[PDB]
Amino acid sequence: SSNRQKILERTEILNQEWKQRRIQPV
Amino acid sequence: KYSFKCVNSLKEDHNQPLFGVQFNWHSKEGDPLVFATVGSNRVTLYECHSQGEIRLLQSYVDADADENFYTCAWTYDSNTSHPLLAVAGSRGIIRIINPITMQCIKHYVGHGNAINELKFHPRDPNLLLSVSKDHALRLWNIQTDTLVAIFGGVEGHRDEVLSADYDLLGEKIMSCGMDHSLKLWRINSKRMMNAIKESYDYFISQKIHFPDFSTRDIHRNYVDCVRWLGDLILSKSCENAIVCWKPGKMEDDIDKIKPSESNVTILGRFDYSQCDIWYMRFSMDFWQKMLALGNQVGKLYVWDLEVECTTLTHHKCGAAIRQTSFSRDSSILIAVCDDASIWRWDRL
Ligand SMILES: N=C(N)N1CCC[C@H](Cc2cccc3c2OCO3)C1
Repeated sequence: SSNRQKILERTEILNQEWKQRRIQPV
Repeated sequence: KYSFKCVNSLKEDHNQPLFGVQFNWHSKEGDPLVFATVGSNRVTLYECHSQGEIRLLQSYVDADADENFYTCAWTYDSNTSHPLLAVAGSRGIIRIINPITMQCIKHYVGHGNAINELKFHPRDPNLLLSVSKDHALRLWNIQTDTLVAIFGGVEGHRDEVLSADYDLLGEKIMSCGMDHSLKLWRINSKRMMNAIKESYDYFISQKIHFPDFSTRDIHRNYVDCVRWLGDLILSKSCENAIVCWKPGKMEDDIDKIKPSESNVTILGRFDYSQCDIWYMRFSMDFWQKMLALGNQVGKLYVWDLEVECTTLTHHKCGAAIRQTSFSRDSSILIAVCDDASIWRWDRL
């Protein structure tokens, strides 16, 4: 579905932002 | 296609209901999987290790024995990359806890009553949303310690707000509660973007009385969980179904919906049984490929969102599962219960 494509592209943007980060482990 | 094995369980010694559980999705690839649980006046951190090991890391015990935590949410410090954990509940106080030391950094008083859910903005780690028993939602900037906005008033909720969610890009919020309604609040409006920018320059909070959409036509009882699924919404009441729906007619663009829009379109329902009691959350994994919901007799339902059901049971798990949480890589699923028990399910 078209909605699933929006989920893919938007979660990919958040994943790329997460991949750029190096948060200290708890 | 998704199968799981129950590898471990435990019970917290306070023996009170656990209402919230969250894996820290901010931990970097190659770092240990950590989750927090909340219930009673407690916040406890655990680390997941191989062979189903659940390692107790530390616990925060509130000085107030009458505090009852209902929710927690993870974030990080935008300058030091240090993890942070926000918690809140019956007392209506937001506590920002340092998870490395389990000490409280600071707290926010504001809500006139109990806080039912906390959520962090998906792009700005400083933007914290709280939903409350006082019928309002509040947006906080935890960098400058400012109340950005209060969403409530003339056309706000008319009873406790139970849940809310930001969309994937953090442009809008959908809230829901005891008045049976689901309300949309856009935060990418010129007004809200400027209020957020001003919170960084600091305070006069925005008072948003009018939502960008509202419906009472999805459920016929308390709406206790809402999440965005792209431009669609997933929401549940105690009617043994999670409803997938959208504002307006079938072909209506979510960003062209006018505030007076009278229509809703139902796209489907996830049907289940024995989850007719109030205050039961569902959850999704990071990629929104799986949907999970526990029921009042300890069964855990898992659906594949990339097709439209797997039932996970253990003979010793018979208490209501209040909330579940997937690890970021979706390899682990944790369920927390009304009897203080915690269950670890590993994906096969
Ligand atoms: N509003 C109340 N009276 N509460 C007592 C019971 C827990 C409530 C917090 C909560 C709200 C909605 C869905 C939930 C949830 O906890 C687990 O799933 C707070």
